[PDB]
Amino acid sequence: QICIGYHANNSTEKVDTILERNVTVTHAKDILEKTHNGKLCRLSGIPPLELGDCSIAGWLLGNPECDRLLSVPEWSYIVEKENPVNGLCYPGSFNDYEELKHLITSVTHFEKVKILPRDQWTQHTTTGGSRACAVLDNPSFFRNMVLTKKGSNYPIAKRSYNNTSGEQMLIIWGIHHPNDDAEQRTLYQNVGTYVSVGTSTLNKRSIPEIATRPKVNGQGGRMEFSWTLLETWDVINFESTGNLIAPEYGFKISKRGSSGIMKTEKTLENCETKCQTPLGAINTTLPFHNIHPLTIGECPKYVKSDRLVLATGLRNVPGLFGAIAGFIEGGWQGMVDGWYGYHHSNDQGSGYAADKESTQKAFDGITNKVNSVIEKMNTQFEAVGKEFSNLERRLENLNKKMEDGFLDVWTYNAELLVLMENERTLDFHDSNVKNLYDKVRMQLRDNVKELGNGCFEFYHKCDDECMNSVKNGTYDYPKYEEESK
Amino acid sequence: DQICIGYHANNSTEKVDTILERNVTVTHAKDILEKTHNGKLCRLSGIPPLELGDCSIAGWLLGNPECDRLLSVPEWSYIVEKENPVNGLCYPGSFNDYEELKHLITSVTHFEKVKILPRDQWTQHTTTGGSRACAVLDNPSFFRNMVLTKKGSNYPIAKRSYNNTSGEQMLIIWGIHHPNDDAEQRTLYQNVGTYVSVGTSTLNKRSIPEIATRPKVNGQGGRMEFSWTLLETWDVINFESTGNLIAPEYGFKISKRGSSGIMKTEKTLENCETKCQTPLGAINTTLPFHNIHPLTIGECPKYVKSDRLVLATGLRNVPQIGLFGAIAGFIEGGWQGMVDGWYGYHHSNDQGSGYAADKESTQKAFDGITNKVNSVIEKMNTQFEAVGKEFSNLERRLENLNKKMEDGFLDVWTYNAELLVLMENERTLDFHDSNVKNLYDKVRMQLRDNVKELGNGCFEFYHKCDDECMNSVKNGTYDYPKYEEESKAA
Amino acid sequence: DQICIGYHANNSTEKVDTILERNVTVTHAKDILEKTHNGKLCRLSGIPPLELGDCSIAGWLLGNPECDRLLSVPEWSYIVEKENPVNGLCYPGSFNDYEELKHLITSVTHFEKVKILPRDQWTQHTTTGGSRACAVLDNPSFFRNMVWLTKKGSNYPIAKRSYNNTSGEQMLIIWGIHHPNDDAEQRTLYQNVGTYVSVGTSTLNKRSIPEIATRPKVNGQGGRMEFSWTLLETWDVINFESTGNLIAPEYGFKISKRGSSGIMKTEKTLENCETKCQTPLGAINTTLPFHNIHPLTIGECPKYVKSDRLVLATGLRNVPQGLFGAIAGFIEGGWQGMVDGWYGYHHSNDQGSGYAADKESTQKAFDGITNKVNSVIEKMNTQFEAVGKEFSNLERRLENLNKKMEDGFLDVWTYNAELLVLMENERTLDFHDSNVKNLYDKVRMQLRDNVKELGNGCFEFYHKCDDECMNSVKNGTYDYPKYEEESKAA
Ligand SMILES: CC(=O)N[C@@H]1[C@@H](O)[C@H](O[C@@H]2O[C@H](CO[C@]3(C(=O)O)C[C@H](O)[C@@H](NC(C)=O)[C@H]([C@H](O)[C@H](O)CO)O3)[C@H](O)[C@H](O)[C@H]2O)[C@@H](CO)O[C@H]1O
Ligand SMILES: CC(=O)N[C@@H]1[C@@H](O)[C@H](O[C@@H]2O[C@H](CO[C@]3(C(=O)O)C[C@H](O)[C@@H](NC(C)=O)[C@H]([C@H](O)[C@H](O)CO)O3)[C@H](O)[C@H](O)[C@H]2O)[C@@H](CO)O[C@H]1O
Repeated sequence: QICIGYHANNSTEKVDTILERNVTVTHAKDILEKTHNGKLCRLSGIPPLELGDCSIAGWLLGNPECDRLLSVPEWSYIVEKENPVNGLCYPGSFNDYEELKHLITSVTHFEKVKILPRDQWTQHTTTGGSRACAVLDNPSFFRNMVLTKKGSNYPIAKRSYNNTSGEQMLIIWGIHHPNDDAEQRTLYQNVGTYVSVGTSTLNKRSIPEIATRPKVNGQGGRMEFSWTLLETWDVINFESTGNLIAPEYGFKISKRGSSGIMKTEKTLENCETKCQTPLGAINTTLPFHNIHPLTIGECPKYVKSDRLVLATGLRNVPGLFGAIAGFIEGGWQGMVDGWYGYHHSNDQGSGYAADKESTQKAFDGITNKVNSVIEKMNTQFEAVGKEFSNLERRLENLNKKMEDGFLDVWTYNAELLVLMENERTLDFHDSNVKNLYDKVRMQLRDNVKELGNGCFEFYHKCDDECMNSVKNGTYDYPKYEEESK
Repeated sequence: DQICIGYHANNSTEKVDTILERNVTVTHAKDILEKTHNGKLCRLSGIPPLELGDCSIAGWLLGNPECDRLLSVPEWSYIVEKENPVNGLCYPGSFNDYEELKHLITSVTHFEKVKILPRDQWTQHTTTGGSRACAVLDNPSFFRNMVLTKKGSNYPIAKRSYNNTSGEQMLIIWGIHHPNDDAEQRTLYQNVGTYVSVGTSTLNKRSIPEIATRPKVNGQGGRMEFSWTLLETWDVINFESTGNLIAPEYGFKISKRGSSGIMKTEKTLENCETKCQTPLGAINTTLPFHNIHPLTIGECPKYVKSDRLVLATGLRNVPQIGLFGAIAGFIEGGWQGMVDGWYGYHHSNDQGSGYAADKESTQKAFDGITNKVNSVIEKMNTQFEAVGKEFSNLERRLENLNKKMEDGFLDVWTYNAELLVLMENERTLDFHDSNVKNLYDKVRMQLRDNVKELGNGCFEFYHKCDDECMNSVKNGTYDYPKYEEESKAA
Repeated sequence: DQICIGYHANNSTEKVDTILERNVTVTHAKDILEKTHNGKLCRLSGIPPLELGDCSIAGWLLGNPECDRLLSVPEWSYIVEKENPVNGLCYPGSFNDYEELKHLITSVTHFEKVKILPRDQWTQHTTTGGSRACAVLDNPSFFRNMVWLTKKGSNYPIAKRSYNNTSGEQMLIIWGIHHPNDDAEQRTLYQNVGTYVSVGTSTLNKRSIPEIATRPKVNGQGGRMEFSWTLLETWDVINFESTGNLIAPEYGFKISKRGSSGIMKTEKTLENCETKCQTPLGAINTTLPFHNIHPLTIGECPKYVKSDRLVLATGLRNVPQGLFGAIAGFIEGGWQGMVDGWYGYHHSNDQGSGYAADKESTQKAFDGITNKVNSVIEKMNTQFEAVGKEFSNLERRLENLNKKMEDGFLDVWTYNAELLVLMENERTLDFHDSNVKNLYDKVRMQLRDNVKELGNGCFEFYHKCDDECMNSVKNGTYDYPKYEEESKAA
């Protein structure tokens, strides 16, 4: 006789299908990335800027507590602790601050340059500081910033700078808001002052806004900062009748795109990644992951899922077409070089021979299925975490609804795709075995008896040569047409 | 003697579509599209909406006299307004960052007013000033939550502060009055060249009054401009004014339980419960989709632009007087007389005849189709959302972006829903076809040449097959060798 | 004598992909990805775009002399500009909420410039002032819709005028303030120092003071003009008041809107064609659900995907000489000789041979595959959208959010369109394979043992089968008993 059979093994891998849960299969492929390396890493060769617990404002203004910082000239993203300790040491605010953060999120070059040496403010006092910025602990001040009356006069404070640096330049300035009209006169002599800044494209003025306020870092006063991007060869003009907090430096900046800020206590560790999360980096070909929604880089789609396992092998039995676990009741652990094949028995022996033709065709098909699911997934650079101020709650919620919206689409589609394709893979195997069975059946015709269990019992002697012809589709029916029926 | 293989039919006229075929009549079906609502405005997880009627949130917080019996509740999970609330700034003017204020109070768990600046302590200023714009019966009146004009012929500097000892963050509103003319300025405040300043740990503002002729609104060329801040616990707010300050008398303690939204509808609350509210009524469903209204609040099915999503659960209904070729194929029709299963046998022998369901195939199909339905339904994620959003008339672009987002997901879900239904119905009908073909073959491969295939799902035995014999056929233990009585064939 | 079952083949070199297999040649196919356009800028549902060419919207509404008789239409559906317009604020400055204003006039049902404040009626001021920045041929000029108010002799008295919107429609009105480079300039032009510009309607109240400060020369000028706008409601009044530095409108624009749209950037000019879907490369006219022409569309468009190709198999695998084992299986090749159907018979007997399509199964398959193609196309919901948006340089995060949203939908639709094609193509090929298998079994069950089943789709008769008999096989009326007395010899 000769029987048609299929592979079984010792596998305990389970998959789900649209019709059935926890099916054991001989082989399966997990498409959900669940692991990371526990490290903060460089992105495509370039490290993050690490701010420790300094804020971007604290760093750029020169909060004295941010002195021992260490600022690379180039970075691919920014790492901050969740709530930075050192920001505006002299209390106040920073206009369009989240727009500024977004801009410097990834740069190809960054370099501080002295643009308005403080000693050239020759008719104002320049040494003013505050205990709120105290070092050691004498009053001090933002190290990058500088004006009060000299003797008893505050003449117009007017200076300009031409960006001949070769790159666009980031420039910050501020205006001080005193406690009361008496302090206004003490510091700046005149009341009703202004700070004007102008370039070819920016025209901005602030005036002092005096109010009674509780002390913050010991001070009732506030400083309000603003910023601009000065283009190559343009001029910035400062013009103030008082209250100006002038920059001494500006920042040369070249951008190669935008990135984002990552909130984490982790420190850079000298490895390479293409996809960073606050928990660690991911290195994967898989199309989905569930590590963390706030990633930076070229990452798989984040889904709300614990498990996405594609079946690749067949039901492990140690279907639509009725053969596997069907009229062929069980698998063969003894057939090791194929998914499908034969067992024979005659005068010369017995028995297993894998069918390489249908096995290979199936392997190729399932390889294509898997490649299709994984490769079709687009993966461009994105930074998920975003910055919004406390008066942009609606905009932060819009962003959230959008991220939530995409998370629902992808999680549902990923779960359904796996269930549907798993059903079809199981049926594909079932069909391949049925077809191999019928291939034999249709060769033998009435020269053999169809037992009903996968086996054919010949009506003639069928030796090893005969058997081989049955297995490769060249069985000579007329030759044995003598039936003994 | 004979045994026939067949499948259930009934009196169903339910129709489904499939990828390959439209309006296929099936024996059973299940709609996964929620189309009904209860006509009521409900509580959401036990917690009622704040019902503002035709007052705006401004009108309510300021204390527009037309809102007086507003009936504010301690706790709320969303806010209900009429489409265009008529009672707002009774004295005309504006409200800075109003939408962000509306977003913040959309869902709160403790809401309590605190009389932070008792009006009676403004002892050196007049405090009863009012307007016919806010008239009550029909005397001049004013926002009940707000208060300053000269006392006699003097307006001394006005200076008061409040330390938030209330135990929670506090919402505080104040305004400035922009008079129509210098004479109004002098009448009200005596002083000219005035200011209003307010400071906290994080707020710093000084406003100066704008005197200018404007068209009259509710009788007034003057305007009032309001602003708001949240005072942190233990922080201090300081007001100082030489004139034109509209002072708050009250602040509002706010503990937010996340965020929700405002629902525009004419409906009023009705002592019912729900997880998903629409302006037309509440939705109570396990279904993954609905088409009732896009502006929902709660944990809602996905909204789609569809009128019907019907999943086949039973087979093609073929009452008598596919891929596998059995159903409506080599087995011509179904059997209304077989009622205890989807698939089975009809037999005839010396003893009688003869319907019997195949409990194995039938149970397969039950479990499989239940799993399919459960998969399509259970795998859908449903998180809390308030769809309708507030944008000012200078935020059209932002409004349009929200719209583009909502429209985009609507097209995604609608297309995927409709196609999933067509595709799964095709597979379902084929699944049943397969189960019938498999049942037939199970019988055929056992019987081999001890019976003849009579065509139409039937086998005629070449031997006597009593009830005991039939059972062995039906449960798959038939004894071929036992029956060579069979030379009946030859 | 014999009859064989077979299927159509031809010389199609059309390839598709399936989930299991790449580059399969099929007899027939259809792309559902729209890749063509008419290369033209068209009317959108009958209504033309406003064509601004190398002018910006600001250049146009203020009346920059280069945007003068720009030639407008009273109605438009979208606005076309060059990518980088040359003519905008010729006197340098800015426009407050400019993007909101661009978005407002993107689509209008009516638009008409009206003279609301004739410049001759500024009797106490000079009205002819201009700038070399706006030079015409080559005398100083100015924005033609605006009036630069300057002093008359040595005096600038209070400038005060108002206008009542009795036009019957809402009216766009624009005004500006001049921020001089220096005190000398302020005095030469306006005489007074410490001036202001005030503007007020029923809902708007604005006061601005000029900012005198040295700035880099733009178009020769260190001064700047800052513009603002408002919509004046029907029968509302706008009040202008100034002691200097006011740039007054002479005109306003009646506007009626019925929805919004967007700005398209392209060099193309309008060409007298019609469309529902404009791209900057040309208009699309398609029923297809997907396209790859250009992401910045305006209208009701297919979904944009990053696919080069989306080809659905419609015919079967082309095997010029599967789950069900017949096509490219035990029936090893297709027949180029069967031209009148997809599946059929080849017969051979005494009278000759012998191709004939099975009309019924062919037509059933055509109906099925037609429903499948229609399903994929017809279920796609489409709505009006203008993809291209305007954001200022301080709106990068908002611009990034918009981009993330578009990239997100691009990812969803691409992945799903591609996999849908792969998956449905696998099912379409198996559907054909099953149709052939079923036709094959129908012949098998008819002939029974009156014929030899060879195993390659052919049946060899144990009796003589003439054309009449061959025909009964073909149409399901073969008479087994009739030839039983003859067949096999036995
Ligand atoms: C310059 C000086 O010594 N001025 C005396 C003020 O110190 C003083 O009031 C106290 O000021 C305390 C804060 O003092 C500083 C600070 O910020 O540390 C002292 C700095 O030298 C001064 N810097 C200057 C003027 O450039 C800084 C500045 O004035 C303010 O921050 C402006 O808002 O103030 C703190 O405010 C105490 O609450 C306040 O009493 C008054 C009273 O002691 O006399 C001033 O001469
Ligand atoms: C107190 C009084 O007699 N005031 C007379 C002014 O009313 C009047 O100018 C006319 O004012 C008309 C509105 O009258 C009220 C109002 O808003 O109803 C009267 C209110 O008492 C007053 N509120 C106060 C004083 O706290 C209110 C207020 O002054 C304004 O709203 C401030 O903008 O005015 C109306 O607006 C007429 O258009 C206007 O002429 C003058 C001149 O007739 O005499 C005042 O005695």
